Amino acid sequence: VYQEPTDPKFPQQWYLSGVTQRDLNVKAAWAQGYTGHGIVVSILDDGIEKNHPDLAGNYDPGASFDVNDQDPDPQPRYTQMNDNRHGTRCAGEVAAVANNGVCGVGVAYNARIGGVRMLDGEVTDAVEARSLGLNPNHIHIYSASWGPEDDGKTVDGPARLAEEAFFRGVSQGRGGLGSIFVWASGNGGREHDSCNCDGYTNSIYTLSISSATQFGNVPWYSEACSSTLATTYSSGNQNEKQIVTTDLRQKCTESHTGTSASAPLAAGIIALTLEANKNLTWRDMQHLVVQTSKPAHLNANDWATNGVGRKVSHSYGYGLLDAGAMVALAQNWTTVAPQRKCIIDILTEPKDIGKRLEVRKTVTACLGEPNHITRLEHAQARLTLSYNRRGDLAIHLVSPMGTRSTLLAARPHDYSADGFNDWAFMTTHSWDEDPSGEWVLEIENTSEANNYGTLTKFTLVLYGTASGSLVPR
Amino acid sequence: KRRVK
Ligand SMILES: [Ca+2]
Ligand SMILES: [Ca+2]
Ligand SMILES: [Ca+2]
Ligand SMILES: [Cl-]
Ligand code: NA
Ligand code: NA
Ligand code: NA
Repeated sequence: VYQEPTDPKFPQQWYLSGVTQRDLNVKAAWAQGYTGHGIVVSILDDGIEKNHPDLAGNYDPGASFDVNDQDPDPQPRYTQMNDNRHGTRCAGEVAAVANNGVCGVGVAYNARIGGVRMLDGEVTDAVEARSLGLNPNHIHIYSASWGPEDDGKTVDGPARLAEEAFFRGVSQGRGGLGSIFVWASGNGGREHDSCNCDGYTNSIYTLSISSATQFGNVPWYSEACSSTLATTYSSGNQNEKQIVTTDLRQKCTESHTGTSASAPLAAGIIALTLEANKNLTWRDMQHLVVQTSKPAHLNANDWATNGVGRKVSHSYGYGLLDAGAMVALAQNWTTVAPQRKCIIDILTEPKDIGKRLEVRKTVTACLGEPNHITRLEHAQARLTLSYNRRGDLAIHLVSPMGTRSTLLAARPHDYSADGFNDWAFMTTHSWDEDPSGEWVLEIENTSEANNYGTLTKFTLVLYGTASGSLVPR
Repeated sequence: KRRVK
Protein backbone atom coordinates (compact mmCIF):
# COMPACT_ATOMS: atom_id res chain seq x y z
CA VAL A 1 0.00 0.00 0.00
CA TYR A 2 1.47 3.32 -1.11
CA GLN A 3 2.10 5.74 1.77
CA GLU A 4 1.78 9.38 0.80
CA PRO A 5 4.51 11.83 1.85
CA THR A 6 4.71 12.99 5.46
CA ASP A 7 6.46 16.30 4.70
CA PRO A 8 5.10 19.19 6.80
CA LYS A 9 3.85 21.25 3.85
CA PHE A 10 2.63 18.34 1.71
CA PRO A 11 -1.00 18.88 2.91
CA GLN A 12 -0.81 22.38 1.38
CA GLN A 13 0.15 20.97 -2.06
CA TRP A 14 -3.47 21.04 -3.19
CA TYR A 15 -2.47 20.62 -6.86
CA LEU A 16 -0.76 17.23 -6.39
CA SER A 17 -3.69 15.25 -4.97
CA GLY A 18 -6.97 15.47 -3.10
CA VAL A 19 -10.50 14.19 -2.82
CA THR A 20 -11.75 17.26 -4.71
CA GLN A 21 -10.47 16.17 -8.20
CA ARG A 22 -9.01 19.70 -8.69
CA ASP A 23 -5.48 18.30 -8.96
CA LEU A 24 -2.89 16.90 -11.38
CA ASN A 25 -3.54 13.30 -10.26
CA VAL A 26 0.08 12.86 -9.21
CA LYS A 27 -0.52 10.56 -6.23
CA ALA A 28 -2.10 8.05 -8.62
CA ALA A 29 1.22 7.96 -10.49
CA TRP A 30 3.17 7.56 -7.23
CA ALA A 31 0.89 4.65 -6.27
CA GLN A 32 1.72 2.93 -9.57
CA GLY A 33 5.36 3.08 -8.43
CA TYR A 34 6.63 6.10 -10.41
CA THR A 35 8.48 8.78 -8.46
CA GLY A 36 11.12 9.83 -10.98
CA HIS A 37 13.93 7.44 -10.03
CA GLY A 38 16.60 7.46 -12.74
CA ILE A 39 15.30 10.56 -14.59
CA VAL A 40 17.35 13.76 -14.84
CA VAL A 41 15.77 17.23 -15.03
CA SER A 42 17.62 20.53 -15.43
CA ILE A 43 16.16 23.94 -14.56
CA LEU A 44 17.47 26.59 -16.96
CA ASP A 45 17.16 29.68 -14.82
CA ASP A 46 19.02 31.98 -12.42
CA GLY A 47 20.71 29.15 -10.51
CA ILE A 48 19.86 26.42 -8.02
CA GLU A 49 20.65 26.28 -4.30
CA LYS A 50 22.36 22.90 -4.53
CA ASN A 51 22.74 22.61 -0.75
CA HIS A 52 19.07 23.35 -0.03
CA PRO A 53 17.89 20.81 2.60
CA ASP A 54 15.03 19.76 0.29
CA LEU A 55 17.21 19.59 -2.87
CA ALA A 56 20.64 18.29 -1.77
CA GLY A 57 19.52 14.65 -1.72
CA ASN A 58 18.43 14.80 -5.37
CA TYR A 59 20.99 17.30 -6.67
CA ASP A 60 22.91 16.27 -9.80
CA PRO A 61 26.06 18.20 -10.80
CA GLY A 62 25.93 16.46 -14.19
CA ALA A 63 22.65 18.30 -14.82
CA SER A 64 24.14 21.65 -13.85
CA PHE A 65 26.41 24.39 -15.11
CA ASP A 66 26.95 28.11 -14.63
CA VAL A 67 26.83 29.66 -18.09
CA ASN A 68 26.81 33.24 -16.74
CA ASP A 69 30.17 32.85 -14.96
CA GLN A 70 31.58 29.91 -17.01
CA ASP A 71 31.99 27.42 -14.18
CA PRO A 72 30.31 24.17 -13.08
CA ASP A 73 28.68 25.52 -9.91
CA PRO A 74 25.14 26.91 -10.44
CA GLN A 75 24.81 28.38 -6.95
CA PRO A 76 22.61 31.51 -7.04
CA ARG A 77 24.03 34.97 -6.43
CA TYR A 78 22.70 36.14 -3.06
CA THR A 79 21.25 39.67 -2.87
CA GLN A 80 19.19 41.70 -0.41
CA MET A 81 16.00 41.36 -2.44
CA ASN A 82 16.56 37.62 -3.08
CA ASP A 83 16.45 38.30 -6.81
CA ASN A 84 17.88 34.88 -7.74
CA ARG A 85 15.36 32.73 -5.82
CA HIS A 86 13.43 31.93 -9.01
CA GLY A 87 15.37 28.87 -10.19
CA THR A 88 15.39 27.29 -6.73
CA ARG A 89 11.61 27.67 -6.49
CA CYS A 90 11.21 26.00 -9.90
CA ALA A 91 13.58 23.14 -8.99
CA GLY A 92 11.67 22.24 -5.81
CA GLU A 93 8.46 21.84 -7.80
CA VAL A 94 10.12 19.10 -9.83
CA ALA A 95 12.24 17.22 -7.34
CA ALA A 96 12.05 18.39 -3.73
CA VAL A 97 12.92 15.46 -1.47
CA ALA A 98 10.06 13.51 0.10
CA ASN A 99 9.60 12.19 3.65
CA ASN A 100 12.44 14.24 5.15
CA GLY A 101 10.55 16.59 7.49
CA VAL A 102 11.32 19.60 5.25
CA CYS A 103 8.87 21.76 3.21
CA GLY A 104 6.80 19.68 0.71
CA VAL A 105 7.67 17.28 -2.14
CA GLY A 106 8.50 17.47 -5.81
CA VAL A 107 6.24 15.88 -8.40
CA ALA A 108 9.16 13.56 -9.17
CA TYR A 109 10.64 13.49 -5.70
CA ASN A 110 13.14 10.71 -6.52
CA ALA A 111 14.36 12.23 -9.79
CA ARG A 112 17.77 13.86 -10.10
CA ILE A 113 17.64 17.65 -10.36
CA GLY A 114 20.14 20.20 -11.65
CA GLY A 115 20.16 23.81 -12.65
CA VAL A 116 21.82 25.89 -15.35
CA ARG A 117 22.69 29.38 -14.12
CA MET A 118 22.06 31.37 -17.28
CA LEU A 119 19.57 34.19 -16.52
CA ASP A 120 21.83 36.15 -14.12
CA GLY A 121 23.48 38.22 -16.82
CA GLU A 122 22.93 39.15 -20.44
CA VAL A 123 20.99 36.29 -22.06
CA THR A 124 22.51 36.06 -25.52
CA ASP A 125 21.81 33.55 -28.25
CA ALA A 126 25.05 31.78 -27.33
CA VAL A 127 24.07 31.69 -23.64
CA GLU A 128 20.75 30.03 -24.51
CA ALA A 129 22.39 27.55 -26.86
CA ARG A 130 24.98 26.46 -24.32
CA SER A 131 22.19 25.91 -21.75
CA LEU A 132 19.75 24.10 -24.06
CA GLY A 133 22.60 21.92 -25.31
CA LEU A 134 24.07 21.05 -21.91
CA ASN A 135 25.05 17.38 -21.42
CA PRO A 136 22.24 16.15 -23.73
CA ASN A 137 23.08 12.47 -23.22
CA HIS A 138 22.68 12.85 -19.44
CA ILE A 139 19.86 15.38 -18.97
CA HIS A 140 16.49 13.99 -20.05
CA ILE A 141 14.21 17.00 -19.50
CA TYR A 142 14.92 20.76 -19.66
CA SER A 143 12.56 23.22 -17.95
CA ALA A 144 12.53 26.90 -18.94
CA SER A 145 10.44 29.44 -17.06
CA TRP A 146 11.69 32.46 -19.02
CA GLY A 147 11.49 33.95 -22.47
CA PRO A 148 11.05 37.09 -24.56
CA GLU A 149 9.44 40.14 -22.98
CA ASP A 150 5.70 39.86 -22.29
CA ASP A 151 5.05 43.52 -23.11
CA GLY A 152 2.48 42.49 -25.72
CA LYS A 153 4.41 44.10 -28.57
CA THR A 154 7.43 41.78 -29.01
CA VAL A 155 7.80 39.14 -31.71
CA ASP A 156 10.92 37.14 -30.95
CA GLY A 157 12.23 33.61 -30.79
CA PRO A 158 15.40 31.52 -30.74
CA ALA A 159 18.23 32.93 -32.85
CA ARG A 160 20.49 30.63 -34.86
CA LEU A 161 22.51 28.97 -32.09
CA ALA A 162 19.44 28.40 -29.91
CA GLU A 163 17.46 26.92 -32.80
CA GLU A 164 20.42 24.71 -33.68
CA ALA A 165 20.42 23.58 -30.03
CA PHE A 166 16.73 22.65 -30.28
CA PHE A 167 17.27 20.59 -33.43
CA ARG A 168 20.43 18.92 -32.08
CA GLY A 169 18.56 18.10 -28.87
CA VAL A 170 15.49 16.52 -30.42
CA SER A 171 17.56 14.71 -33.06
CA GLN A 172 20.61 13.38 -31.19
CA GLY A 173 19.80 14.07 -27.52
CA ARG A 174 18.79 11.29 -25.10
CA GLY A 175 20.38 8.60 -27.23
CA GLY A 176 18.60 9.76 -30.38
CA LEU A 177 15.19 9.77 -28.70
CA GLY A 178 15.33 13.56 -28.33
CA SER A 179 15.68 16.02 -25.45
CA ILE A 180 12.39 17.03 -23.80
CA PHE A 181 12.06 20.84 -23.66
CA VAL A 182 9.29 22.18 -21.38
CA TRP A 183 8.39 25.88 -21.66
CA ALA A 184 6.25 28.26 -19.63
CA SER A 185 3.82 29.87 -22.05
CA GLY A 186 4.16 33.39 -20.62
CA ASN A 187 3.03 36.09 -18.18
CA GLY A 188 1.68 38.58 -20.72
CA GLY A 189 -2.03 38.23 -19.98
CA ARG A 190 -2.44 41.78 -18.64
CA GLU A 191 -0.80 43.11 -21.83
CA HIS A 192 -3.05 40.93 -24.04
CA ASP A 193 0.09 39.18 -25.27
CA SER A 194 -0.06 36.15 -27.61
CA CYS A 195 2.16 33.20 -26.91
CA ASN A 196 2.38 32.58 -30.68
CA CYS A 197 4.58 35.72 -30.87
CA ASP A 198 7.16 33.89 -28.71
CA GLY A 199 9.28 31.53 -30.80
CA TYR A 200 10.21 29.35 -27.80
CA THR A 201 6.62 28.47 -26.87
CA ASN A 202 5.56 28.47 -30.55
CA SER A 203 8.32 25.93 -31.37
CA ILE A 204 7.24 22.39 -32.19
CA TYR A 205 10.25 21.18 -30.16
CA THR A 206 8.91 22.50 -26.83
CA LEU A 207 5.88 21.48 -24.78
CA SER A 208 4.39 24.91 -24.02
CA ILE A 209 2.46 24.78 -20.75
CA SER A 210 -0.22 27.23 -19.60
CA SER A 211 -1.78 27.84 -16.17
CA ALA A 212 -5.08 27.40 -14.35
CA THR A 213 -6.11 28.87 -11.00
CA GLN A 214 -7.27 26.68 -8.11
CA PHE A 215 -10.92 27.39 -8.92
CA GLY A 216 -10.35 26.36 -12.56
CA ASN A 217 -10.12 29.80 -14.17
CA VAL A 218 -7.77 31.50 -16.64
CA PRO A 219 -5.30 33.46 -14.48
CA TRP A 220 -4.79 37.18 -15.00
CA TYR A 221 -1.27 36.57 -16.39
CA SER A 222 -2.25 33.83 -18.87
CA GLU A 223 -1.49 34.21 -22.59
CA ALA A 224 -3.81 32.55 -25.10
CA CYS A 225 -2.45 31.06 -28.33
CA SER A 226 -2.74 28.02 -30.58
CA SER A 227 0.78 26.70 -29.86
CA THR A 228 0.04 25.87 -26.21
CA LEU A 229 -0.19 22.12 -25.64
CA ALA A 230 -1.50 21.62 -22.07
CA THR A 231 -1.95 23.17 -18.61
CA THR A 232 -0.89 22.79 -14.99
CA TYR A 233 -2.15 24.59 -11.90
CA SER A 234 -0.52 27.78 -10.66
CA SER A 235 -1.61 30.91 -8.82
CA GLY A 236 -4.70 33.07 -9.25
CA ASN A 237 -6.44 35.60 -7.01
CA GLN A 238 -5.73 36.07 -3.31
CA ASN A 239 -8.45 33.63 -2.21
CA GLU A 240 -6.83 30.85 -4.28
CA LYS A 241 -3.90 28.82 -3.03
CA GLN A 242 -0.48 29.01 -4.69
CA ILE A 243 2.53 26.74 -5.23
CA VAL A 244 4.61 25.24 -2.40
CA THR A 245 8.32 24.81 -3.05
CA THR A 246 11.91 25.30 -1.92
CA ASP A 247 12.98 28.92 -1.50
CA LEU A 248 16.35 30.64 -1.43
CA ARG A 249 18.36 30.62 1.84
CA GLN A 250 17.19 27.09 2.68
CA LYS A 251 13.62 28.27 3.25
CA CYS A 252 10.21 26.98 2.20
CA THR A 253 7.64 29.09 0.36
CA GLU A 254 3.91 28.68 -0.16
CA SER A 255 3.61 31.64 -2.54
CA HIS A 256 5.29 30.62 -5.81
CA THR A 257 3.21 32.02 -8.66
CA GLY A 258 2.67 32.78 -12.32
CA THR A 259 3.54 31.01 -15.53
CA SER A 260 6.91 30.18 -13.95
CA ALA A 261 5.33 27.60 -11.64
CA SER A 262 3.44 25.74 -14.39
CA ALA A 263 6.32 24.43 -16.52
CA PRO A 264 8.21 22.76 -13.61
CA LEU A 265 5.09 20.82 -12.60
CA ALA A 266 4.79 19.63 -16.20
CA ALA A 267 8.49 18.71 -16.23
CA GLY A 268 7.94 16.62 -13.09
CA ILE A 269 4.95 14.82 -14.60
CA ILE A 270 6.98 14.16 -17.74
CA ALA A 271 9.76 12.77 -15.54
CA LEU A 272 7.30 10.28 -14.01
CA THR A 273 6.18 9.37 -17.53
CA LEU A 274 9.75 8.78 -18.73
CA GLU A 275 10.35 6.47 -15.77
CA ALA A 276 7.31 4.45 -16.87
CA ASN A 277 8.81 4.06 -20.39
CA LYS A 278 12.36 5.29 -20.96
CA ASN A 279 12.09 4.61 -24.71
CA LEU A 280 9.62 7.44 -25.38
CA THR A 281 10.72 9.89 -28.06
CA TRP A 282 10.25 13.64 -27.84
CA ARG A 283 7.25 13.24 -30.16
CA ASP A 284 5.87 10.27 -28.18
CA MET A 285 5.74 12.57 -25.15
CA GLN A 286 3.64 15.19 -26.93
CA HIS A 287 1.28 12.45 -28.15
CA LEU A 288 0.84 11.24 -24.57
CA VAL A 289 0.10 14.79 -23.38
CA VAL A 290 -2.50 15.30 -26.13
CA GLN A 291 -4.26 11.99 -25.46
CA THR A 292 -4.36 12.15 -21.64
CA SER A 293 -4.91 15.80 -20.72
CA LYS A 294 -8.23 16.71 -19.13
CA PRO A 295 -10.44 19.70 -20.02
CA ALA A 296 -13.08 19.02 -17.39
CA HIS A 297 -14.08 21.98 -15.19
CA LEU A 298 -11.46 24.32 -16.63
CA ASN A 299 -13.46 27.45 -17.47
CA ALA A 300 -12.93 29.14 -20.84
CA ASN A 301 -15.21 30.71 -23.42
CA ASP A 302 -13.36 29.18 -26.41
CA TRP A 303 -13.53 25.40 -25.82
CA ALA A 304 -13.92 23.73 -29.20
CA THR A 305 -14.04 20.12 -30.33
CA ASN A 306 -11.49 19.41 -33.06
CA GLY A 307 -11.76 16.96 -35.97
CA VAL A 308 -10.97 13.89 -33.86
CA GLY A 309 -13.34 14.67 -31.00
CA ARG A 310 -10.86 16.27 -28.56
CA LYS A 311 -11.67 19.48 -26.71
CA VAL A 312 -9.10 22.22 -27.11
CA SER A 313 -8.79 25.80 -25.86
CA HIS A 314 -6.36 28.59 -26.64
CA SER A 315 -6.00 29.20 -22.89
CA TYR A 316 -5.37 25.58 -21.95
CA GLY A 317 -4.36 23.51 -24.97
CA TYR A 318 -5.77 20.04 -24.38
CA GLY A 319 -6.34 20.79 -20.69
CA LEU A 320 -4.83 19.81 -17.37
CA LEU A 321 -2.06 17.25 -17.25
CA ASP A 322 -3.03 13.96 -15.60
CA ALA A 323 0.03 12.20 -14.20
CA GLY A 324 -1.74 8.93 -13.42
CA ALA A 325 -3.09 8.69 -16.96
CA MET A 326 0.26 9.71 -18.47
CA VAL A 327 2.24 6.98 -16.68
CA ALA A 328 -0.42 4.36 -17.39
CA LEU A 329 -0.58 5.08 -21.12
CA ALA A 330 3.22 5.33 -21.33
CA GLN A 331 3.92 1.76 -20.25
CA ASN A 332 2.70 -0.03 -23.40
CA TRP A 333 3.06 2.91 -25.81
CA THR A 334 4.09 2.01 -29.36
CA THR A 335 6.74 4.42 -30.70
CA VAL A 336 5.25 6.72 -33.33
CA ALA A 337 6.43 6.54 -36.92
CA PRO A 338 9.26 8.83 -38.08
CA GLN A 339 8.16 12.42 -38.50
CA ARG A 340 7.21 13.53 -42.02
CA LYS A 341 7.17 17.14 -43.20
CA CYS A 342 4.98 18.34 -46.08
CA ILE A 343 5.72 21.88 -47.36
CA ILE A 344 2.90 23.60 -49.29
CA ASP A 345 3.61 27.06 -50.72
CA ILE A 346 0.11 28.52 -50.92
CA LEU A 347 0.32 31.86 -52.75
CA THR A 348 0.66 32.43 -56.50
CA GLU A 349 0.87 36.24 -56.07
CA PRO A 350 0.94 38.77 -53.20
CA LYS A 351 -2.42 39.67 -51.68
CA ASP A 352 -3.45 43.04 -50.27
CA ILE A 353 -4.78 42.65 -46.73
CA GLY A 354 -7.04 45.69 -46.46
CA LYS A 355 -9.89 45.25 -44.00
CA ARG A 356 -10.08 41.48 -44.42
CA LEU A 357 -8.29 38.83 -46.46
CA GLU A 358 -9.31 35.20 -46.85
CA VAL A 359 -6.99 32.69 -48.57
CA ARG A 360 -8.49 29.29 -49.41
CA LYS A 361 -6.44 26.37 -50.66
CA THR A 362 -7.20 22.67 -51.15
CA VAL A 363 -4.12 20.54 -50.47
CA THR A 364 -3.29 16.86 -50.95
CA ALA A 365 -0.72 16.82 -48.10
CA CYS A 366 2.01 15.30 -50.30
CA LEU A 367 -0.20 12.48 -51.61
CA GLY A 368 1.83 9.87 -53.44
CA GLU A 369 5.13 10.96 -51.89
CA PRO A 370 7.16 9.61 -48.96
CA ASN A 371 6.18 12.64 -46.86
CA HIS A 372 2.43 12.03 -47.31
CA ILE A 373 0.70 12.94 -44.03
CA THR A 374 -2.70 11.54 -43.07
CA ARG A 375 -2.13 12.02 -39.28
CA LEU A 376 -1.26 15.61 -38.42
CA GLU A 377 0.88 16.60 -35.47
CA HIS A 378 1.89 20.29 -35.51
CA ALA A 379 0.89 22.60 -38.35
CA GLN A 380 2.50 25.95 -39.13
CA ALA A 381 1.34 28.83 -41.26
CA ARG A 382 4.63 30.56 -42.09
CA LEU A 383 3.58 34.08 -43.02
CA THR A 384 5.43 37.00 -44.55
CA LEU A 385 3.41 40.21 -44.60
CA SER A 386 3.69 43.97 -44.24
CA TYR A 387 1.26 46.02 -42.18
CA ASN A 388 1.21 49.52 -40.75
CA ARG A 389 0.04 48.58 -37.19
CA ARG A 390 0.78 44.93 -36.44
CA GLY A 391 -1.32 44.61 -33.27
CA ASP A 392 -4.54 45.42 -35.10
CA LEU A 393 -4.24 42.11 -36.99
CA ALA A 394 -6.13 38.97 -36.05
CA ILE A 395 -5.18 35.78 -37.89
CA HIS A 396 -7.11 32.50 -37.99
CA LEU A 397 -6.41 29.17 -39.70
CA VAL A 398 -9.17 26.62 -40.36
CA SER A 399 -8.27 23.00 -41.00
CA PRO A 400 -10.11 20.73 -43.47
CA MET A 401 -11.84 19.12 -40.49
CA GLY A 402 -13.28 22.50 -39.49
CA THR A 403 -10.96 23.32 -36.55
CA ARG A 404 -10.44 27.08 -36.27
CA SER A 405 -7.05 27.97 -34.76
CA THR A 406 -6.43 31.54 -33.65
CA LEU A 407 -2.89 32.08 -34.89
CA LEU A 408 -2.85 35.70 -33.69
CA ALA A 409 -5.32 37.73 -31.65
CA ALA A 410 -5.32 41.53 -31.49
CA ARG A 411 -2.44 42.98 -29.46
CA PRO A 412 -3.42 46.54 -28.44
CA HIS A 413 0.15 47.53 -27.51
CA ASP A 414 1.80 46.23 -30.71
CA TYR A 415 2.21 49.40 -32.78
CA SER A 416 4.98 47.86 -34.91
CA ALA A 417 5.12 48.61 -38.62
CA ASP A 418 7.59 45.75 -39.17
CA GLY A 419 5.00 43.06 -39.98
CA PHE A 420 5.97 39.38 -39.93
CA ASN A 421 9.06 38.02 -41.67
CA ASP A 422 8.35 34.32 -42.38
CA TRP A 423 6.95 33.90 -38.87
CA ALA A 424 5.96 30.28 -38.27
CA PHE A 425 2.62 30.55 -36.43
CA MET A 426 1.99 27.10 -34.94
CA THR A 427 -1.15 25.25 -33.90
CA THR A 428 -1.52 22.06 -31.85
CA HIS A 429 -5.31 22.10 -32.20
CA SER A 430 -5.51 19.85 -35.30
CA TRP A 431 -3.35 17.07 -33.84
CA ASP A 432 -4.33 13.64 -35.29
CA GLU A 433 -6.58 15.20 -37.97
CA ASP A 434 -6.26 14.32 -41.65
CA PRO A 435 -4.82 17.51 -43.23
CA SER A 436 -5.92 16.70 -46.79
CA GLY A 437 -8.52 19.12 -48.11
CA GLU A 438 -9.38 22.82 -47.83
CA TRP A 439 -7.35 25.05 -45.49
CA VAL A 440 -8.55 28.63 -44.90
CA LEU A 441 -6.37 31.52 -43.69
CA GLU A 442 -8.17 34.64 -42.44
CA ILE A 443 -6.38 37.93 -41.78
CA GLU A 444 -8.47 40.81 -40.53
CA ASN A 445 -8.10 44.36 -39.30
CA THR A 446 -9.76 44.42 -35.86
CA SER A 447 -9.71 48.24 -35.63
CA GLU A 448 -11.68 50.99 -37.34
CA ALA A 449 -8.42 52.53 -38.60
CA ASN A 450 -7.67 52.51 -42.33
CA ASN A 451 -4.76 50.10 -42.09
CA TYR A 452 -2.88 48.72 -45.08
CA GLY A 453 -0.46 45.98 -46.01
CA THR A 454 0.27 42.95 -48.16
CA LEU A 455 0.61 39.20 -47.60
CA THR A 456 3.54 38.09 -49.76
CA LYS A 457 4.15 34.51 -48.61
CA PHE A 458 2.06 31.79 -46.95
CA THR A 459 3.77 28.42 -46.49
CA LEU A 460 1.64 25.75 -44.85
CA VAL A 461 4.02 23.31 -43.14
CA LEU A 462 2.46 20.04 -42.01
CA TYR A 463 4.19 17.59 -39.66
CA GLY A 464 3.01 14.09 -38.84
CA THR A 465 2.72 10.51 -40.05
CA ALA A 466 0.61 8.23 -42.24
CA SER A 467 -0.21 5.48 -39.75
CA GLY A 468 -1.47 4.53 -36.33
CA SER A 469 -4.69 6.46 -35.73
CA LEU A 470 -7.16 5.98 -32.89
CA VAL A 471 -10.93 6.00 -33.19
CA PRO A 472 -11.88 9.66 -32.57
CA ARG A 473 -12.94 10.60 -29.03
CA LYS B 1 16.13 42.72 -21.17
CA ARG B 2 16.38 40.32 -24.04
CA ARG B 3 14.96 37.53 -21.86
CA VAL B 4 12.87 37.72 -18.66
CA LYS B 5 11.96 35.42 -15.71
CA1 LIG C 1 29.15 29.71 -10.38
CA1 LIG D 1 10.61 17.64 1.61
CA1 LIG E 1 4.54 36.37 -24.15
CL1 LIG F 1 11.86 20.84 -39.78
NA1 NA G 1 16.95 10.84 -33.44
NA1 NA H 1 6.01 24.60 -28.17
NA1 NA I 1 -9.99 16.27 -46.00
